[PDB]
Formats: sequence, C-alpha cells, structure tokens
Amino acid sequence: GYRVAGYETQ
Repeated sequence: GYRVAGYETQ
C-alpha cells in the first residue's frame, strides 16, 4: 500500500 496528502492555501 501507500499514503499521500496535500495542503494549499485557498
């Protein structure tokens, strides 16, 4: 398996 994530203003 794997994991992934993201974040951004607006």
